Amino acid sequence: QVRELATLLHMKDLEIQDYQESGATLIRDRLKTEPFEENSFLEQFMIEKLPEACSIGDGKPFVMNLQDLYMAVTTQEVQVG
Amino acid sequence: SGWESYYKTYSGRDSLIFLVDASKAM
Amino acid sequence: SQTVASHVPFADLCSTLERIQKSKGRAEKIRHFREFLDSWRKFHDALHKNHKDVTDSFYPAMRLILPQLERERMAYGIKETMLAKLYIELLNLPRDGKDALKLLNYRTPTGTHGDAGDFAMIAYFVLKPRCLQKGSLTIQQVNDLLDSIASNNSAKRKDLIKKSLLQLITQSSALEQKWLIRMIIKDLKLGVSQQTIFSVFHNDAAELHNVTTDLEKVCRQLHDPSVGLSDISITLFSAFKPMLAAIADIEHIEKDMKHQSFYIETKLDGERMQMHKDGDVYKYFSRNGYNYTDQFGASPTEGSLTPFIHNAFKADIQICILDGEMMAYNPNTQTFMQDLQTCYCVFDVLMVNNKKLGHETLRKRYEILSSIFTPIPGRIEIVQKTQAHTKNEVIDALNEAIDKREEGIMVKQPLSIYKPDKRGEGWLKIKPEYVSGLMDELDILIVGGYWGKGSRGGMMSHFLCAVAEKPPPGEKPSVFHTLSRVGSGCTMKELYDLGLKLAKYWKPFHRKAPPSSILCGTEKPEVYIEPCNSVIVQIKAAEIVPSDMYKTGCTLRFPRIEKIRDDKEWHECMTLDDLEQLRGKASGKLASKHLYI
Amino acid sequence: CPGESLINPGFKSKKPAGGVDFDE
Amino acid sequence: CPGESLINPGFKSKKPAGGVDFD
Amino acid sequence: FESQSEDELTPFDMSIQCIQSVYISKIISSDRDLLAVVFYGTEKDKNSVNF
Amino acid sequence: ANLFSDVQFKMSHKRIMLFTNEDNPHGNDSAKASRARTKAGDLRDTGIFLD
Repeated sequence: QVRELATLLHMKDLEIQDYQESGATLIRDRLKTEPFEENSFLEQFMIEKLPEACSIGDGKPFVMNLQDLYMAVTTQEVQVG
Repeated sequence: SGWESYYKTYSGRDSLIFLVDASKAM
Repeated sequence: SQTVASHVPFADLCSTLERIQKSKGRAEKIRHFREFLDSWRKFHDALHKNHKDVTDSFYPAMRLILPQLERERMAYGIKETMLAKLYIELLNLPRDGKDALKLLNYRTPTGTHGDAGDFAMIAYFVLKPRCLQKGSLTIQQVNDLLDSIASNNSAKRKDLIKKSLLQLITQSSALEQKWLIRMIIKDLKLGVSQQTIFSVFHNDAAELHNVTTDLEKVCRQLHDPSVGLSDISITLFSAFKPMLAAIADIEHIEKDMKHQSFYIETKLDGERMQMHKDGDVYKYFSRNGYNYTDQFGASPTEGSLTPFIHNAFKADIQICILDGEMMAYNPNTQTFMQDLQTCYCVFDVLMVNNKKLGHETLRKRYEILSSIFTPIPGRIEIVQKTQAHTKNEVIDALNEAIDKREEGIMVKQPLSIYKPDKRGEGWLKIKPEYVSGLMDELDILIVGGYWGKGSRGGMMSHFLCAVAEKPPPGEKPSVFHTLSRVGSGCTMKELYDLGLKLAKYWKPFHRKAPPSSILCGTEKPEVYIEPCNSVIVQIKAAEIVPSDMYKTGCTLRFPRIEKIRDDKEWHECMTLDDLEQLRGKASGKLASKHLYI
Repeated sequence: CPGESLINPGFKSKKPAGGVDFDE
Repeated sequence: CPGESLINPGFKSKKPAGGVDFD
Repeated sequence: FESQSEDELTPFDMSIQCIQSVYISKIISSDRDLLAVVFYGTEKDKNSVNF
Repeated sequence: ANLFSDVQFKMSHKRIMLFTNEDNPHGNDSAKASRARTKAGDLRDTGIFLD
């Protein structure tokens, strides 16, 4: 999923570079976004947010956020064999 | 040195407008 | 023979112009121009140290920065439409593509792409992805190419003009291309008045330019700020701007006249011309310092007036200068016209023989003008000024001028001196348009509209007005005849209000399918509005004259929008019977009422 | 800017005069 | 469109002459 | 201008051969057509635009 | 385009043939690539067929 999101970001950035090269100017620069780099984003996330995200505590976040994917994975595994 | 070194590179009054909603929610 | 202009890339000048444009504070613009001028002067002084004489120092810079006053080269012959067509042809853009339509229809704001008023910005936007980033053109090369295109236009050659434009496009970038387009159009929008530019250039540049009317002489003479000029006055064979009479109040004339005697003369609505004779050589200049000697002839052998005026001058006169008005005369009816013969009527004299009379009072000038030659009717005339010292005399003069179907009257002080480039200093003009309650005002409807340009870009600027036709009794008119075009007489607020009111009622007009309700002549409106939805517009015009550009065949001279009459309904439009009645009331000037107080 | 009166901009808001307030 | 000759647009590219080719 | 393998005409030679063949074919099929040859990337320049 | 405009006759077909063996003539500079793309677009819009 993360790889898919990264490639979609790359396509959006290519479209954005095309728009910029088309000689079009934004009315408002407050909304301007910078180019996305996989390596830079990964390093920034690892440095900043990993300590908080990776925390499991008593296991509540898993049952809260990671159940539907667990259901699908288990269903696929049982279907395979 | 050519065309290189010879070229380089409280008042008024305050105002205010009141905007008031007229919806039934108010 | 080295020229400074060749060592100054056009990029620096374009950047300076852009900095001037973006800057808001006048002090910042003055500082920028002053630093640029100082750098140019320093470079010129350093370059010409070895050479003990110089042929040109700053003329190209002022010529480029002030295209309006350019006089060395004739008119380029290109403008918005022609320039856009040439750009489309040269850039190989699609004929019906979006860029081509935007360039040709730059006024139209339908594209709503950036600024829709100025052609230069649209050209810049379209050329942004086509041109390079940094140019390689020097100011000398740009001037060379500009004079080349001017000569080719004078030479009736189009291929050479196309080649020059192609070279200019190839060797320039978007910013310089936009600037050059602006200068070719002769509209820079620097936001700085000419007086400020001349003052910063030199202390006494404005007076010298006015006396000489030449960007070359001013630059050549006034170069070092330390050195000035003591004696400045009208020079032989030099173009000098004439005076302009400002609006004259009709209640305190004596106060403006200092209570002393004043000279009253009939108004002459002709071409303001200046004559300089020296033996055989005659030179004629227009109001804006434009040479007209070719039509009138520089020698008595050829021309339209010189063969007739050479013999009419006194034998004791060799060198002289005069200024007057040019009109047409009819010997059949022995009357002037605003077969026919060119007629010159002189009212002032500047220099005679080897003495200067610019500083002399108007009394001596009038005496000389009465003792300068022998006037002959039909060819040469002398204005017969009349002395007066009372309000009764001036009001009677105005009344008789109105009766004689004359444009107006002019009042001067005998003690006034000749100071060129002055608005209403000693000379004043009184005409019936300047006094309220003396015009047969008109109420018409607006049927068309042309998109504005520049400041009035994204809004409606001027409308095409039409008059209704006599309909059957009890039935409102439905067929309109175009009369004239009105653009002036309104401010931003009310004009924007009118645009907003009829914004949704506008309808595009097609030349091949003209609307049935509206009938148009040679001129057509960009966008048309049905008569049922319109506003009564009040127009006060100096006169109505026959024409062929409109169906009604008559047009208003100097038309205006006096106001909008909401109370008057659209159906109250006047009919053609009113048009013919007003035309036949006086057969020309609308004013026919006697002003009495 | 903090501590600026909302009625007259550019002037410093002042709390109402509390008069005499004896201490503990 | 298909089979158009790149040398003379508007004329289909004629197949090369083969002569007689017995089956 | 390079030979990836021996006994192989370079791309420039192949393009020249194709141009010559097209010219010869146009001479016979339709001599009224217009043909032009332009080279780009060379030190020398010769154009109406003086590029 | 200038060469095409030079001809004074009537051209039923205007065609250009590019003999190149480089995939990315403008890979270092994106501005040049965009300029080439737009110029090709206008050339196609005009009616010139590029091969």
